[PDB]
Amino acid sequence: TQQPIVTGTSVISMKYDNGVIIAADNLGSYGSLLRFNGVERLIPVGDNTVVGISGDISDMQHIERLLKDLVTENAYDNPLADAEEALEPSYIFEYLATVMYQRRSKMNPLWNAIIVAGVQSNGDQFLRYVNLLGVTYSSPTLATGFGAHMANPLLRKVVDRESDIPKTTVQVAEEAIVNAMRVLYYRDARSSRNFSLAIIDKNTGLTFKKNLQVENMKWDFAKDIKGYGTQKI
Amino acid sequence: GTGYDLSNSVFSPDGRNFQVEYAVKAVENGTTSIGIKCNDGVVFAVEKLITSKLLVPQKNVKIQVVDRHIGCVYSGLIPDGRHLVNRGREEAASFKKLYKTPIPIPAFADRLGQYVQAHTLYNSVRPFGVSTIFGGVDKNG
Repeated sequence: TQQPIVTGTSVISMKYDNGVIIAADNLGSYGSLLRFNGVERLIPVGDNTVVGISGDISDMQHIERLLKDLVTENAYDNPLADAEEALEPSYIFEYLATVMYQRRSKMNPLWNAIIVAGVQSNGDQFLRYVNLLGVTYSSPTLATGFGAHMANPLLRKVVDRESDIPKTTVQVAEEAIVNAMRVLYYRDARSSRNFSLAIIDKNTGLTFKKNLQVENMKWDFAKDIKGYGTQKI
Repeated sequence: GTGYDLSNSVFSPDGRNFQVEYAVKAVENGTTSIGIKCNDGVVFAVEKLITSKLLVPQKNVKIQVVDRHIGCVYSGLIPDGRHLVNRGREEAASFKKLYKTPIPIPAFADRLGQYVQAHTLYNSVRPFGVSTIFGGVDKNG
């Protein structure tokens, strides 16, 4: 891909005491046109990993196909594919990251930003980031695009350091994620009110919620805004 | 004349490829494996000869899986069966990548059959030493 066409916007994610949470809207934008509504950008792999992708929707679907093929190939000749030899989040990440860096170095990158979030077999919370440049980093809060500028400042006030992770509950993290989605719908032109939210908890497993909407919006004060300065009526 | 069994793909005066029949003899020397088609699917079964108690039970899996819906069990030379299963998995992956839908069971059958028939076409390749019972459930049952 040399320039993206149909693109998805920000993807936010953060850790908490017993797992991780990720979320992203369901919008596919043809530039300035909100062309496709209801476009799932959260790909659940197994019962312990979720991949959130932003960028070219075609490359996102290519990565979906790659993940499905990776699951199928790991199932081959593996009697423990549902157990000790299942696909871990770190495996899926490392694979995607190798792919992204290779595609960058071949001057034909996957125009995407990917966030892999899940729980390892030993209960550890995995949350890492990659992009079309192949740059990888891991932080208690990860966002792409406008989220990286707006979602992270809100989510980092809950977990500014690793030591804050054991103190955060699932309700706190989910409320923060919903607030960040609302703020993005406020201040992102390429955003949507409908989104999806996944919770990978080391005890309850994968909880995937679709068709969510941004609620509790403050718009009443818009009635008191009249004119761009000196106008009174 | 003589020597019609020394080279693969060479037809005998009767019209037979003796190397193929020798491979069949090699197949008959293997353990027993069966397949039964029920009303909504298929069931495969295989015997694993326990050469010694040193073998780990429930390990040394003999039945292989292709895609997520095809099962294959082969009687004869186990390495040849694994090679054929790998080739079939490649064919199924190609079929899915190109047509989205999972490969139909008859299409997979024809792919494996053309692969084997090609392996019985040249004197530089040895015919497969396995008989394979496979199948599964597709959109046509």
